[PDB]
Amino acid sequence: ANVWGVRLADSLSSPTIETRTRHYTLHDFYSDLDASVGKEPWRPLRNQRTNEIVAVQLFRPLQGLVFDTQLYGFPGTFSQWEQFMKEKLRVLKYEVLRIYPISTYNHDRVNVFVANALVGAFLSNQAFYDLLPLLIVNDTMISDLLGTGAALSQFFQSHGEVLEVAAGRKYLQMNNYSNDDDDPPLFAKDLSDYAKAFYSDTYEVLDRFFWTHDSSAGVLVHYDKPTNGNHYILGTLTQMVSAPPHIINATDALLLESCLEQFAANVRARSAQPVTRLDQCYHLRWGAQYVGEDSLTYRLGVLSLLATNGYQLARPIPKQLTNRWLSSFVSQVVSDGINETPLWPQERYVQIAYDSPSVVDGATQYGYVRRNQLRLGMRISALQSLSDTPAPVQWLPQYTIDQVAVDEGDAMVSQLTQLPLRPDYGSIWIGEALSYYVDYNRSHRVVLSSELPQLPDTYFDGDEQYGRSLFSLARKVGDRSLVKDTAVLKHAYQAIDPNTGKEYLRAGQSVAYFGASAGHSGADQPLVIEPWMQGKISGVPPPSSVRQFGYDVAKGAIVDLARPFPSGDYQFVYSDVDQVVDGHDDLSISSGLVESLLDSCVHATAPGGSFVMKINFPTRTVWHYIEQKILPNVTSYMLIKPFVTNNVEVFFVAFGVHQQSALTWTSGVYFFLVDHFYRYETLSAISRQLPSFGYVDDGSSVTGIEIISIENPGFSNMTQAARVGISGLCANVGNARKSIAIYESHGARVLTITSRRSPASARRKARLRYLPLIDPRSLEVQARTILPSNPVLFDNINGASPHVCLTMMYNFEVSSAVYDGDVVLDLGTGPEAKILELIPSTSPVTCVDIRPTAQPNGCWNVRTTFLELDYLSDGWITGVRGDIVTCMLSLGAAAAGKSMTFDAAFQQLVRVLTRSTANVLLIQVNCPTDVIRTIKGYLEIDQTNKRYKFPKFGRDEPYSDMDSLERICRAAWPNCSITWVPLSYDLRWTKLALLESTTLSSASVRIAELMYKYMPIMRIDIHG
Amino acid sequence: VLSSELPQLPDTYFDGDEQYGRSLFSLARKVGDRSLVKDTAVLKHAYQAIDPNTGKEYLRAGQSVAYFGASAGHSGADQPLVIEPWMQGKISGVPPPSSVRQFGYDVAKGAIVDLARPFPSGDYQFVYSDVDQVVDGHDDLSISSGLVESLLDSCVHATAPGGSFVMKINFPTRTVWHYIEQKILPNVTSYMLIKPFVTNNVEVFFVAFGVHQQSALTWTSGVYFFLVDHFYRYETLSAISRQLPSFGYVDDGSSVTGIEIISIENPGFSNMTQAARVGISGLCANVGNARKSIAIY
Amino acid sequence: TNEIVAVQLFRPLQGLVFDTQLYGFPGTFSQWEQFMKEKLRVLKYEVLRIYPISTYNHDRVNVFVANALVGAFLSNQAFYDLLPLLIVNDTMISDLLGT
Amino acid sequence: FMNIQLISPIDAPILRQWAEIIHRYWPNPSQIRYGTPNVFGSANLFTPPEVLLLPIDHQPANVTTPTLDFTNELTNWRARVCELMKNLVDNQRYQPGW
Ligand SMILES: C[S@@+](CC[C@H](N)C(=O)[O-])C[C@H]1O[C@@H](n2cnc3c(N)ncnc32)[C@H](O)[C@@H]1O
Ligand SMILES: C[S@@+](CC[C@H](N)C(=O)[O-])C[C@H]1O[C@@H](n2cnc3c(N)ncnc32)[C@H](O)[C@@H]1O
Repeated sequence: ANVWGVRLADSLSSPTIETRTRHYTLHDFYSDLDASVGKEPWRPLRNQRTNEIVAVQLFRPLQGLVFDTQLYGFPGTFSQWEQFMKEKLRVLKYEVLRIYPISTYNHDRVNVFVANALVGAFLSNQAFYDLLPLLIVNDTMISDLLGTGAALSQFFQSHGEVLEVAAGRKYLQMNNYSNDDDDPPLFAKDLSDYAKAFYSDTYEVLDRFFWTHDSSAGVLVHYDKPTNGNHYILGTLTQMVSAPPHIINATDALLLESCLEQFAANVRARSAQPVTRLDQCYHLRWGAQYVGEDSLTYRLGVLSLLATNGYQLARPIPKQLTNRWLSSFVSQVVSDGINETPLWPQERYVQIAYDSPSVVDGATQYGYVRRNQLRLGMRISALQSLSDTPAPVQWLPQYTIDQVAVDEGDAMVSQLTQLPLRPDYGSIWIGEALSYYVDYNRSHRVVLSSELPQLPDTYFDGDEQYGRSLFSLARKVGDRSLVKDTAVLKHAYQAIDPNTGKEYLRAGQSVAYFGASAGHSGADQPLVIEPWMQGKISGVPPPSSVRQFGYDVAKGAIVDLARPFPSGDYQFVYSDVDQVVDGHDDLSISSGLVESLLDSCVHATAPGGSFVMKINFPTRTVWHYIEQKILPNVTSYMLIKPFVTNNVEVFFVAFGVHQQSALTWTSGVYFFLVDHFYRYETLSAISRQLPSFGYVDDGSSVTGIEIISIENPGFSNMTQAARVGISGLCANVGNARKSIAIYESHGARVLTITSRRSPASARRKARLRYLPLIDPRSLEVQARTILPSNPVLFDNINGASPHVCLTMMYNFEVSSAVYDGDVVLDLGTGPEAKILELIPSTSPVTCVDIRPTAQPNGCWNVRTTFLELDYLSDGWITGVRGDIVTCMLSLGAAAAGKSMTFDAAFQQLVRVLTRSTANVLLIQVNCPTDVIRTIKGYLEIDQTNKRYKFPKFGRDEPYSDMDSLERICRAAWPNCSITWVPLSYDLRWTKLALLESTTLSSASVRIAELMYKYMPIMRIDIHG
Repeated sequence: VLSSELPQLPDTYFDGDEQYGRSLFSLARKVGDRSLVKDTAVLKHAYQAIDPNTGKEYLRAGQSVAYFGASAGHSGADQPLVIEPWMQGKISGVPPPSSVRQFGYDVAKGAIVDLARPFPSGDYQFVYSDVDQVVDGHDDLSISSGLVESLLDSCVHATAPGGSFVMKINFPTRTVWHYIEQKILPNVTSYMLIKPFVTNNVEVFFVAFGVHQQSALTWTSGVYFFLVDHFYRYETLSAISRQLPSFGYVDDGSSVTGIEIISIENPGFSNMTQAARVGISGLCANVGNARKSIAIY
Repeated sequence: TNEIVAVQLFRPLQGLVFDTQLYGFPGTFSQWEQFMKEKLRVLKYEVLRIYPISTYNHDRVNVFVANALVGAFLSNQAFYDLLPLLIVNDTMISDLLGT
Repeated sequence: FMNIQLISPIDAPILRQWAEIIHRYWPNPSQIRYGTPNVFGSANLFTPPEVLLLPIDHQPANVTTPTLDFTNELTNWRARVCELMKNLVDNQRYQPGW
């Protein structure tokens, strides 16, 4: 590297091959004075925002615009200006072709000075005719200027073998230019006289002139291939204004333009395109004994020396320059940190590197000196830039072998903390409700009212209300009542009653509705009435007439539904009003409203029909009353619970009212209700731990996000402090997903490391003593601009895949089965073993896989072990011992790799586990439990050839069944006791998915259940 | 055949004149996307024949492939340009895959990973390298060979065995050929080496088949004749490109090849002078009965 | 009509205590917001001249000095004496007491 | 006056353009090469020898018969000052009385 602002050299390039240039012909003079469409002496420049022409660039046929544009009088639009220039060049064209014939002067030379001053005197109307016959040059180039035809000091004056000219107006400002930073810069090249040029023969005569001439403002040379012979540049005190912070004079403007041109040429050098000049920089000659150290001209002289040497910048320069980027470059160059290169500018001669790729010292002779004593440890090849993307991209770390303290990582992340900012929340739960239903069976069992579990007594807590409000606010739906009513009708029209052989209900039942909210932003009724009348549910029969009741209707009447108001009796009624709003926050008044509302609903049912109840708060009186009253007088019933909100409500459905029947509650209903209250308790304990909806994160909670911000100067090997910071965030994050972004933050290129913390990451971070450190190379290679995004709490939007769901299932049952202080063994650990995140922090591992992993070896509190030995073999468990076997997904993987069956693989594995010392074990087998279903797009079946063929993973393996597994297991161990685990229908596993901040998309978890019943596991003790 | 018998890159490879010729060729040559052309050629040659184990073919539809070294800059569709047409089956000689992952430290959708050092990830039935050994290297044949070593080792250990992979090799050396013959050729079922050609270079595309099955299997003389003729045609076309002038030059009649024009004026239907007749006939003797065009204005 | 008849502003500017004649804002919301954009752009360039972002990446400020700075810049009332009091010292109010 | 950007264009117009005139043109330095260094030692100290800094611009004698032109620096300056004053009387919001 960083000279004052950083540059990315790493090698250095230069244009090697060179175009030798042609010279003037008068045929070419007429050709480019005729402003053709293909070529013309001007070229427009435009804005980068509007693409409107705000400046023009002109060249060789005209340079003599040194007079004032008030004297010239050009218009303001580019089209009128270019046709004006066309017709004035046409008039002067006719004049000069009058005075010179093309036939005799077909191929004779000219003074370019006389040509430019001729077109300038013609545009300024300043009596060009004395200048006219000096057009065709004599034997030499400059003696016609020394022996003057007419002395014209307004254009050029002589000084005794030294010619002074006033080169002006390389560019020309159009009036729509308004010093915008997105507008292109001008480098003070549009003023009257930005500098003066001293054309003469030899540098010795020119320096003998400079003995007497002033050299206050510095003098600039070109030294490579001058425009019209060897000369100098004498800038004046006119300054550049178009950079808003910085005000630079003329000489700094010219040197900055030339050095940026050399920076452009150093990138485009591809060893095949010869350019028009070998180098570009100017090399200040006599001002070094005038101005001194730590001046802007001196610093740009240093940069021009490095540019002539052939260095390349850090930031990729634009093709079209802007005042914004130019001022940013000037702010970077006047910053700090004086030098790291061994190079310094000189006045005696110019210097190029000993290993420079430029050949300009051998190309032209005078002025260019090769140096031998100065050497560079850098490379030779070119450099390329990477293609920027507007989206944030993922990154994955790789661990080295060194380690520092986790307290050092804490100190560095406290230094680099950018925690207090509000993230975007998202949604924890998308999709639809879940079918949780049970029917009444007559010959099933019998239970009593007092046996039923209830709501927990810690229901009205502020923390419970906090969790349920967090869940109901995080969850994303359309209309919840729409979802609930569609679910309850699709479960209501399923089975048949024992009296009639046909079905439950038919088409045209003349139904009634209770408790209409009637506010749904349009269609002022519940949103199922019109699609259910049209039959859009496609699993129901359409009714005949619909009446909506309740004290919030729009079309019906408003009636207190608790007190019995008699109305017309209908074959089917549907209650939807709660007992909370009509209640006054008491379980007693809630139960009493259930009593009265159910009594009115029974007495208004048109007997032989059915009704549906919803119950928010069931109590002993509620269950005992409905068992003593309704269950005798009903034919059949139904109780279901679709689930979009964390609540204790269920949907009770009756069938065949007012017929007596010996009928009580059953143990299947009991198991359903036990599991319902249990999954309520588990999901409430999940929602109690999660932070709120609209909070700000500060690294205080165990779950949440974390970001830090560092800046990277060039491709420099960055410091150990930032390395400890990034590796400490890696140890904080625990091998989860992370995204980065690279962008110029407000004048400096910044780096962001965006990911999320978890309690499993916390136990991982507490597991290891020292944190390992990472490879900086994977971050230091990137040179593209990764545009950032807002911080979101949830990366995933569409929902977790069912394979992520089964991985979460498996991780949960392994973490539940493992205990604290235990040696384990993981068969098929995968790329990164999640068993490090599952087990407690004090229990060691003996884990091994065929896949070579990159886990941090060493610097642990309790020891780890990582190796590869082709685990389906013997001899090694006699070496290393364990207590409990965890073989997840490696059975089918090894069987598909070795093309062998599950029977042979399992008997070999149970043989080498008879070699083992473990008493308990649990492995991932692939056994069908239910009748196979050939799940669409995830799991199809195969009867004969006995395969599965996952199409999502593109994977395939056989399956073995539980009786053959029992045969092999009892042939191995005559003492073992096997327990097949049931499927996690109580949703205990859901905390490990929620605390990792990932939504679920409940169709995926339905497919996950239907899949987990096709590859379960078991628990086998060696005793029993 | 044996490893030591193979001819190699010429030792005059890093010349400025060789870089001049290869840059002249790669700048004069006209394409759409070169990586598109190379990947279409390597897939059309990859899905041809059958392996000796299974009677059916090499690979099938829905292989859940992975990709390495995505440049992701192609003026739109920020990924290599074969992913969408190959997923749609627009090549019409391939089977369409099921899932595509792109890796490499210049991706847009995947993750950026040092591919030389082994980072373990999900194992896929087919992976495709396209990462060079130049950008990650530091202009040395030793570090080029070592990157070939490490990248091929990671590609072998992340192959989901029973599958296949494709390697590209810019700088093969004695260590490279000897290592792959002692290591991979035993543990592979079959292989393939092709070279589509749009640029004057020494790189080849090595394709494997049936990884992690032992086999007595070495190099053969047909591969030897292919490699001899490959290096020989590289040498001939480099000697061709070394003589041609540059891209953006001006001609002055100095080179042996190039253009020539002259300009004369013709007053009426006059029998013009002997001087212009000698000039036109001298340009005829200079041009040697090739095509020529005139203009009158 | 859903036409913009009033605006609400907050934390980066509060020092509009002077008279709107002295300020001179236009009547349409679009011209007013581009006018505010370009004046904040000019003062943005000025304050980024006088303070670098690299050294002052994460240092504090007086919100009072910030609001009075943008107010004195909009009212053209010689803000430059108020300018170097931007980055605050150890406490919040002692810089205001010792003026 | 140092940074012209601080002056608002549409809400300080005459000050803005007068500052633009001042930064755009005002007299420039120059030099004349007087004296001899041979017999007379160089009496200057800070400049190089026998040079004479002049606060306005010169161009030497085109001809020895002088006649009028307006294409010079001070008539240029007077013309721009009169252009400002014409613009100032042109803008009606300043004086409504004349
Ligand atoms: C939330 S709703 C059901 C709304 C609509 N069915 C739905 O599911 O979207 C229950 C309604 O019952 C009403 N309600 C409560 N107690 C009642 C009572 N004793 N008699 C009549 N209506 C009552 C409430 O006003 C409330 O609008
Ligand atoms: C030029 S490319 C191949 C381009 C690719 N075929 C495409 O279609 O865009 C090689 C890529 O691999 C990357 N690369 C080089 N060495 C690497 C390594 N050791 N690990 C990962 N990526 C690497 C380079 O950054 C480069 O983007």
